[PDB]
Amino acid sequence: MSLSVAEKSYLYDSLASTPSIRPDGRLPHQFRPIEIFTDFLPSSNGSSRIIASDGSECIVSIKSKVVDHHVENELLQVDVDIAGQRDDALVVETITSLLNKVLKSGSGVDSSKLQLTKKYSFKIFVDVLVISSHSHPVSLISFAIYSALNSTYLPKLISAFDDLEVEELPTFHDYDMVKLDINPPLVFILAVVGNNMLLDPAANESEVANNGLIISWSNGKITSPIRSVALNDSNVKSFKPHLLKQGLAMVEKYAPDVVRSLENL
Amino acid sequence: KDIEISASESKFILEALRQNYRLDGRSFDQFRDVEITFGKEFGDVSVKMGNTKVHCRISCQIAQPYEDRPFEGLFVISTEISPMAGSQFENGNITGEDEVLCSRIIEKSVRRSGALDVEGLCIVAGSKCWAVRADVHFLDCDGGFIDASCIAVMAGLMHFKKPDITVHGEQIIVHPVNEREPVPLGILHIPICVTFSFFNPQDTEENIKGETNSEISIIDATLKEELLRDGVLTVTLNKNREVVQVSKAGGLPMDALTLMKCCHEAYSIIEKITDQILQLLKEDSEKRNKYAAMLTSEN
Amino acid sequence: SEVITITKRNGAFQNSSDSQIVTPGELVTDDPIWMRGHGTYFLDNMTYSSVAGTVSRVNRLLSVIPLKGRYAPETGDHVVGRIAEVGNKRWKVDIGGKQHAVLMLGSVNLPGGILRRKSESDELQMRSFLKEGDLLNAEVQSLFQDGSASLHTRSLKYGKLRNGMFCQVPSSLIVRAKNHTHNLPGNITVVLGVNGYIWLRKTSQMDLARDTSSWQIYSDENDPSISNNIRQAICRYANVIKALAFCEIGITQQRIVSAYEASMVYSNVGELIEKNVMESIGSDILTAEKMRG
Amino acid sequence: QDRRRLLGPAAAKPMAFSNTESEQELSLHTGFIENCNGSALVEARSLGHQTSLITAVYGPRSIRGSFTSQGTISIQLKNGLLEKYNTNELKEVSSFLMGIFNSVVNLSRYPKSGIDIFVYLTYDKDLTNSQISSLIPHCITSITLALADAGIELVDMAGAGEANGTVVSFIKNGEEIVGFWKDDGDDEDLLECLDRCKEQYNRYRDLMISCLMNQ
Amino acid sequence: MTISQKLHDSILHSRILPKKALKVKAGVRSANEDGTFSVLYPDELKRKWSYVLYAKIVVLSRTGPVFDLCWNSLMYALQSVKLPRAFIDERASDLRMTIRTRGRSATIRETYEIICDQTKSVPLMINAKNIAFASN
Amino acid sequence: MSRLEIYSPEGLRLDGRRWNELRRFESSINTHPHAADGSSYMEQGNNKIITLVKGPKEPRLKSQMDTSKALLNVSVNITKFSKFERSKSSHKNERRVLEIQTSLVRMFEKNVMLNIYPRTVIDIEIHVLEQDGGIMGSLINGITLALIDAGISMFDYISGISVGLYDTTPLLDTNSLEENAMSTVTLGVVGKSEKLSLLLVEDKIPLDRLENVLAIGIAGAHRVRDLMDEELRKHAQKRVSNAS
Amino acid sequence: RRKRLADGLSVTQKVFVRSRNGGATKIVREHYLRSDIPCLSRSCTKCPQIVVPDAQNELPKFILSDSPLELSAPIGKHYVVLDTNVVLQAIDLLENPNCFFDVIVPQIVLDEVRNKSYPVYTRLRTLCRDSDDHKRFIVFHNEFSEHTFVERLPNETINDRNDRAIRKTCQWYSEHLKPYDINVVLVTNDRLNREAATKEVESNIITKSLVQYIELLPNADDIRDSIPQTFSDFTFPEYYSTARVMGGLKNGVLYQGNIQISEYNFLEGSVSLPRFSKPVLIVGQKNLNRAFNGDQVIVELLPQSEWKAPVISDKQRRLLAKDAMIAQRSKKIQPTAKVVYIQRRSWRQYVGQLAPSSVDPQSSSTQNVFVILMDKCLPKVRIRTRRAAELLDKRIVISIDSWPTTHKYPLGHFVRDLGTIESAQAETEALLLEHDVEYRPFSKKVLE
Repeated sequence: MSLSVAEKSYLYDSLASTPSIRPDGRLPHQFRPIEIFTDFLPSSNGSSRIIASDGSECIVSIKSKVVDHHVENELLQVDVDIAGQRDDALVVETITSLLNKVLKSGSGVDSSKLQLTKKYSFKIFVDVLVISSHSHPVSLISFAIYSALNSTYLPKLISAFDDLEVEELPTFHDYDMVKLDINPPLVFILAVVGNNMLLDPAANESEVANNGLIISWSNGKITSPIRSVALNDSNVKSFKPHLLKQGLAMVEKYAPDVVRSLENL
Repeated sequence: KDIEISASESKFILEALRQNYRLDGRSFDQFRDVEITFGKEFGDVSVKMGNTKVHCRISCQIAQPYEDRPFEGLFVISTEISPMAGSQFENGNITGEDEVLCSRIIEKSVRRSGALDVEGLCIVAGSKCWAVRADVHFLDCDGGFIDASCIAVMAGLMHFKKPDITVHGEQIIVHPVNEREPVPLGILHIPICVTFSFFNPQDTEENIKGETNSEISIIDATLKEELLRDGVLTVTLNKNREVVQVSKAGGLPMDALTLMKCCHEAYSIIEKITDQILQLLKEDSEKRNKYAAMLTSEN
Repeated sequence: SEVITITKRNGAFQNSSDSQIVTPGELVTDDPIWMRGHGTYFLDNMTYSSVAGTVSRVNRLLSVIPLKGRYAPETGDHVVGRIAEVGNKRWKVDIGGKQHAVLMLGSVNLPGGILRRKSESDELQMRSFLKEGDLLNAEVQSLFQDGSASLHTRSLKYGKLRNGMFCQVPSSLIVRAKNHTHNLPGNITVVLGVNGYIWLRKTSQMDLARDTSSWQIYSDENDPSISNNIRQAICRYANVIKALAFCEIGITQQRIVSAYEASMVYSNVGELIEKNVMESIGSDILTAEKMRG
Repeated sequence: QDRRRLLGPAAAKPMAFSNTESEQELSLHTGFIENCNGSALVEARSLGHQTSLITAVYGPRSIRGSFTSQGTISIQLKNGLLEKYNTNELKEVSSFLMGIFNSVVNLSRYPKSGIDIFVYLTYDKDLTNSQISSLIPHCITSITLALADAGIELVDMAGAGEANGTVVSFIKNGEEIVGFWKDDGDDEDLLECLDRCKEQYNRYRDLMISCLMNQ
Repeated sequence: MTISQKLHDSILHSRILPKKALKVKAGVRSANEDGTFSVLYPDELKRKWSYVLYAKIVVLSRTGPVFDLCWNSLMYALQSVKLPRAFIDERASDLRMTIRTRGRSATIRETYEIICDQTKSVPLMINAKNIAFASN
Repeated sequence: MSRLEIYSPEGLRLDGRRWNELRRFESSINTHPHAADGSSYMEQGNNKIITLVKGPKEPRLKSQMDTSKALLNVSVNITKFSKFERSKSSHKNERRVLEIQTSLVRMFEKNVMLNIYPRTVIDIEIHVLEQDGGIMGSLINGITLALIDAGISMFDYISGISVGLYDTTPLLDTNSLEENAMSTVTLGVVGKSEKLSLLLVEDKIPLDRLENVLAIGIAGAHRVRDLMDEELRKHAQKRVSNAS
Repeated sequence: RRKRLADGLSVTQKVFVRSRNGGATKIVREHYLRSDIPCLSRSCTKCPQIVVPDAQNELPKFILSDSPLELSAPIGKHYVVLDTNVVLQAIDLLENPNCFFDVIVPQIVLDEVRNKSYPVYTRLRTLCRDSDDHKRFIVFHNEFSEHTFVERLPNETINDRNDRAIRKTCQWYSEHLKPYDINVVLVTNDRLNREAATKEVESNIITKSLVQYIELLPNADDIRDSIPQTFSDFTFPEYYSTARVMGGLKNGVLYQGNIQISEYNFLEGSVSLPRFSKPVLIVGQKNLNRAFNGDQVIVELLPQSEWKAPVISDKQRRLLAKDAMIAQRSKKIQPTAKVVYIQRRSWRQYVGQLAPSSVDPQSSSTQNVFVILMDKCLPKVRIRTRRAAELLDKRIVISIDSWPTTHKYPLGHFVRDLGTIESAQAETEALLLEHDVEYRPFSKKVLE
């Protein structure tokens, strides 16, 4: 976006109020209303479809594949597409490289649940198509993936699983699928204005910020990867660390309520 | 890099079609005359239709096949335009559209059609095969390139021969060229493409809701002819009367009944020219062998 | 007492006054007596629509008004421009329509007024008075051969914005009236553009002057004295705009007042974002439309 | 393959092999590249791990795009000889780089002017018998010295310190933090993660200012 | 794009390198008693193998023509190249595999993956009396 | 040799279809109001496409600008999850795709009243989600929505359909299984007419069927723009009845 | 679930996972039901009301007569609907000219054959089109039929819905054939499928087995020897499982080709492998493992303890397989192999002669006989049969049924009744077919 300077003061004024004021005037910890759809690409292991309030729009697909889990290290791959942009661009690649770290195979990912045999397992593909964004889109994108993993079924093993001696070629039933049991993580976008910390920065809120954060939630707690993150670059200011220490529980005592709202079936 | 023509000149040709004239001196449905001449090398030929000049080259070498079809050899056609043939063109734009419009045709005209047996490139399965190469050069444009490159490649395949081979596991014995003869190649069918060139003398609506078909179609647009045409269509056929490809990718709207009526006239054209290649391949090789008769008696 | 609306629906891509409604490619008639205007093309009799829209028959004039499209600029209209670019002595500025408007160099109110006359050094200061993205009040003068039109500020009343906040809507729901600046209890003022652009700010004295210094017409300053009771009252008028926009409501100045007093159920201003509650207040006014007038 | 380079015949392959609190240390040098206007040289060696890298400045270069009020930074991370970090792994750091210097550089001093930053991850030993995360803070130091060499308006000698997979960047002698980076580690080790980073920052900035003021 | 070509050209025109210097004499890693490995190396002489070498030139602070310094810097790198000891397996597990045609079949040859030693190495053989230097 | 059953002597296809039958055909209008004024969704069988249109509006550069008419950009997005087997590499400059990017332009050079939209840009965004064969004519039917989805000036409906040939017998509305099984032709058909926008043949075709083959698809194509029309109209009624 | 089209027409998704090359490849298809499904018979007057032409503009022929073989009430007039298994067991019984003139083929039954055997699937494809005035075979596409289509029930295998749909298939039939009192007879061999209709679970349906159908023919004596079917000194081994041999193929463990079992030595044979030069012998009766000469089999090498001089891991066998090629270059001690799986039987119809020892003169009842084959290399077949005193001085056609574990000689059944031994006409006949000579007259689809 390109906004006007006279706003930019007032916007930086009103949000840095000590009784802090959002432009939509939510409570400082609120998020915005969304819509969450899945299970609609029946060629896929799982699908996902999520709708923002500003009309930002993405769909993440789940295709699987059986693999030898010894010859390959990364058992889980993320691949992202933003509409309107080159492969070479920055915001593409960082968000792309991020969620790989977020879903490292034993960090918050329980790859034993992915394990097929003593020799084989499941290569998965987090495949992402963003129609539109007006935001630093990332914390939206985790949300559909969380539902996408909660909407993913996998075909059932028939034969045994010890292929060291006998080296059997594994066999699946043709109708019987089982849901992937998984504890997927979540990601939250933060922003620091003055002495205030809003949750779910909208694009106007995202513009005026001094600086912002990304905090990895998993397993009912805070975890890594955690990055301080610029939104604009015309208003980048530093920050007291207790404010950084403030936001963590500020996330955390409101995090599972968002989770339980989505842990709701 | 832009060709500039007056709208006065635009109406002029459009009038000439409205009185059934065209500037070259051909009929509407008449094709240029083709000069085919070979260089000394095998797979060497110069092909010329009046103003348009082309040149291509066939070669082959040793490589392994893909994992994809581990049975079969390797083959691809390069058609890189040089701005030598006209100042319109970028230095080797493989990403221009008209280039792709030259590309995918010859891609489908040869590779997906399969005039050439790629399985007859298998020297040894999965180990060593042939990598056969087709570099197309343009020399000077009056259009008909995609018909010219249709011909000149298929001309080149019927003149290339590959040398002699002997296998012992890894001991793969490529023989000297002059002791053991080079061996020509296996052509399943001979495709010939035809450019069709389209001219609305009217507006859009008299093509759209004017029920009266009134649209002139000609063969082998010359350069000035080509710059005003309204639709683009190429069909390709054989001697065995099967249709290789058709491509009308948009442009002017166009009656179906015309197109069959168009494509029948293609058939009688391409057949005569095809056999003209066939004699000249023989006759040059006859001239090769008569000069081979003029060599061994000489030596 | 929440954070986010998370309601779930899984297993689907999607949840799934009479006049002529015509399609492109469709014949209207072939009476030759009719005249052929917008949305219409033809071949000598055959009256052919080109959009999804309505047949308009005006007394011998037949034309097709569409339903979907960008904002149509017309002269004399009161809209809001966001500054796109700066040209030679020209500016480019978004309407929201098809193209930018243009804005001559001397088309603007000078500080000090006309006593400040022309100068060629003014083009050395185009960026002084104006720069990108900024918002203002503009007056639609006249057009070009295509349908692209231009602007100016022939009043003190037109000029660069401050003292508030922008919002935007579809251009359709904004109703036409003989007036466009409106002043609302809460000491604040809506500046409804026609094109779909909406600026709020605090009521000025010049606003107060409408119903009973000059060197500040390119400032980025506000009134420094801005209460939160101003600021939070802005947001309550802010969401109810989008409430009517989500509810597809023609804007009446009174309906906003009716929207505002109906919003006095909820003091939690952050609760003014709910899909249902906006629709509920949207349902309130339409029922309240079935009493008065 | 790639028609623009010499990559050998395709069927070859590279050669293969199989199996048959500590101190960090610097050597910081400027003024050795005549293409640039800011250069900086960094040696690093720590306990199994020896690292050398080059930060290169081009500025202020003209911008053919449009008007801006102020300056604009551009940062490149490129593999050197041996260690090959992943492509998408690179630019994430480049994203993390730019955020800190946008609390450093007086861009308002430099309208319509560009900043080019070339970082050459030239050579690294890791002889130890989040591998990029161990090299973050040294970049910022390597950039700051080169940016002092071009003499650009910088608010602070800002630096980052490292504590075991964690990177925290400071200013004001550590009294504020300007850049935060965290990988896996412990939980609520943050308070110790304040400390060991801070003192390395307290070490490093003194090493930096020695490199220039004594020259 | 000129440079890497131009070097390679006169390196050929230097005639420095007979391909005898690329001839690799691999060993076989004898799976010996109680689970130990010694690589039987033949010495002083069925497939063959060949080293193929690579270079990379990085150029910093270009102040003029570069080609002579491109030349001469390579030359000292050339003399420092050790040839690492390469060996194959005693009997590699990666053996011949068959592929079925539409009625026929063929055999993929056995895949003996050459392995270079972690430790041993030999130097490089040079036509040392042709090692040039550059000057503009 | 195929171990399966192409077309029954009892007249049936894989799902049991006749040779003159269609898949389930579903469109939608204004699928994304917050995104662009052209937003339309296609389901034709399992061919699922999101279709997006931007314009008529200002260019990014004054170089890419004309003082006579509009421009038309085609951006095709084939996902790596579009098929059963997941494709490895990306497609964004694949020469197969660029052909279609050329193709839809020249197909739609001549419906748009180009002169009455000068100095402006039309961008057409494609999102191929689920792929079911018949892929070419699937696109065009999604296009014809999306231009009307903003109500851009035009002449006519334009219909698209791939129709295949098993040995003697035409097959309206083939799938990708049948596509790899036989010879197919796609037709870009304009309105109610007998004039063509797109005509593309890859496979090898005996000449003599072709007139008959071309005579097949029109009745299909006319039933296409048929089913597009009312489906828009019942949407079109839903506006003003609840707008007013 | 399912959805509806405006033509009253149904649409739903049948979806599975392709297990090819061990992959897990999910495959989804849409599915249509129609409501114009013909019952294809003479007597019905409403399925000929819905028949519509093809692309070649033809309305086809409704050939199953009003007049079947009528039987003892409560059979009366009846049609026959089959099992795949009774076809898989008795494919040649179907080819009797003397009987079975009117059979509906269900679509799922058609598919399991196409799942099971390709050239057997040819024969049903052959017979249905080459149905005549006498014998009439149709294929009812019941899962294209709306009124017979079923779904996967919860907690179900694919086998359950197979039997249920066939049961559902028969259920519509008599309902449509109530107006003409031509019944429909469901033939099976499955005892659990012969259990659920004992209570007559939903349909008052004709569930008879083969013999339970065969015992109701007027002429069943001629055909009951075409019904398909201790005896132990040791136990023969078995053939490896599916995942074992597909797990064996890629690793270079297993090998296939063709085998030649000698006549001068019945218990010894070699194969010609693609990896191997010399003919690799397989020695031992257990190692031949009850396959016949000429078949496509899958073999494993034997250890050097069983190699011949004229472990658990496959890590050992491959290194031993390299030692085979060393021993192949020896020609002094050369390796032996054994079969572990059979790639394909080269079975067909077979003609031989019986043993006079196997037959009792005084007996008239059923008895074991062995057939001496015309093939010298292939062993005798125990035939449990009645009319052996007839057929002893007569030529016969059999077909091999199976090989279970115990039987040293396989179970097969007599098929075609040929004629007298060294009569010129019968010895003309088997001289054709055992030399693979076609002789049958040109059928009804030929003369068109």
